[PDB]
This record gives sequence, structure tokens and C-alpha cells, in this order.
Amino acid sequence: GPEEEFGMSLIKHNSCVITTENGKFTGLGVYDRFVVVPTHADPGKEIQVDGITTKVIDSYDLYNKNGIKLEITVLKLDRNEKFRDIRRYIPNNEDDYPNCNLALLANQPEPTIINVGDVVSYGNILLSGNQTARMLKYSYPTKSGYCGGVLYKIGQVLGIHVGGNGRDGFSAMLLRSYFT
Ligand SMILES: *[C@@H](CC(=O)OCC)[C@H](C[C@@H]1CCNC1=O)NC(=O)[C@@H](CC(=O)[C@@H](NC(=O)c1cc(C)on1)C(C)C)Cc1ccc(F)cc1
Repeated sequence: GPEEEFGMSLIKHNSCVITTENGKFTGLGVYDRFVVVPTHADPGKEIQVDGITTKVIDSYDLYNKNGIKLEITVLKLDRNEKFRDIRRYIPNNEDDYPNCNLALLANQPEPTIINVGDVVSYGNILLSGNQTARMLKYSYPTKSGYCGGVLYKIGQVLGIHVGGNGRDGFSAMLLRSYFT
């Protein structure tokens, strides 16, 4: 089945467990030594990538035009390994996406693929009191430990999981123009 194989491939080549003072998160390698984590992962001067202490050269928290956070932080890692370029899989615009999946690595016994169903561009939400913009919503009972999880569909890297309430799950949207 090509979409599930695409999912495991994306974890093999583009996923990693980013560890910070806040705990372990699924990091998504986007291109060269750039990786994204939830902004609430709160990455310091050094983070652990798959257990290896790594220095982060620069840390860029992503915000929309009106100053609201996107809950995406772009990390530029000090390390030899280069990530495969998945940018061509990233959407240029906001949209809705039926039958999506979530690729989990951190806090999981092993790389796990969860089907969260239909996804909708849901607008701004309040995560633990904090306004957050460009939210993809889905009706799936996502749990603690899922943050950083890569929302995807065959040939499509849609977003990274950042929150939920036992009922629904929310992902920070990935847009191509952010990785330019
Ligand atoms: C993922 C965090 C993680 O894995 O960290 C590893 C150390 C986690 C996923 C949720 C836990 C419960 N269900 C989940 O899917 N994210 C968080 O815990 C963030 C906080 C929340 O998600 C809160 N939820 C809401 O605020 C909320 C709002 C709506 C419309 O639906 N749910 C609950 C835990 C109360 C952590 C976080 C993220 C972003 C922030 F700006 C602040 C805090």
C-alpha cells in the first residue's frame, strides 16, 4: 500500500527524536540541516537529536503577518548529516485534506502511523491559553507524547502535531514559503 510505505519512508529519512528540557519531540528534517519542532518544545543552545547532543546554530520561531505564533520553530543544526529535501511535498497554500495520517516517532515504542481521518484548516485556536494561528484540525483522540508528529498523506507533508483535548487533535500547518 503506497501511502503507508510513504509514511514509513518519511520516518526513516526525515524523522528523528529531538530531546529538550521540555521532553522528547518528533523532529521533522525538511532539507540540509534544518528541522522543525513544536515551538513549545522550546529548543535551547544544544538539543539531543536521537540521543546525540547537538548544537543549534540558529532557532527561528515562525509567526503569521499579524504577530500570532504558528507554533512551528525552524532549527538549523550543527551536524554533518544532511536531510533528504522533502520541500516538494509541502503545500503552498492552506487547505482541507480528507483521510490524513500522523507519523509518530518520539515517545513511541517504535515508528507508528495513526490514521486521524479528515482534516480541516481550522483558523486560530487557544493552546493552553496561547493564541496560535494556521491550525489543521482533525477528529482524533491524539495523546500526550504525539507532538512533533508529522501529519501526511501520500506525496504530501501537511503539518506537525501540537495539541489536542482528548477529542480533537491540531497540527501547525507546513507551508512551502516558510522553507525558502
Ligand atoms: C504534545 C506535547 C508533547 O508530546 O510533548 C512531549 C514532551 C501535546 C498533545 C496533546 C496532549 C493531550 N492531547 C494532545 O493531543 N500538546 C500539548 O500538550 C500542548 C497543550 C495542549 O495541547 C492543550 N490543549 C489545548 O489547549 C486545546 C485547545 C484546543 C482547541 O484543543 N485542545 C491541553 C494539554 C490542555 C502543549 C502546548 C502547545 C502549544 C502551546 F502554545 C502551549 C502548550
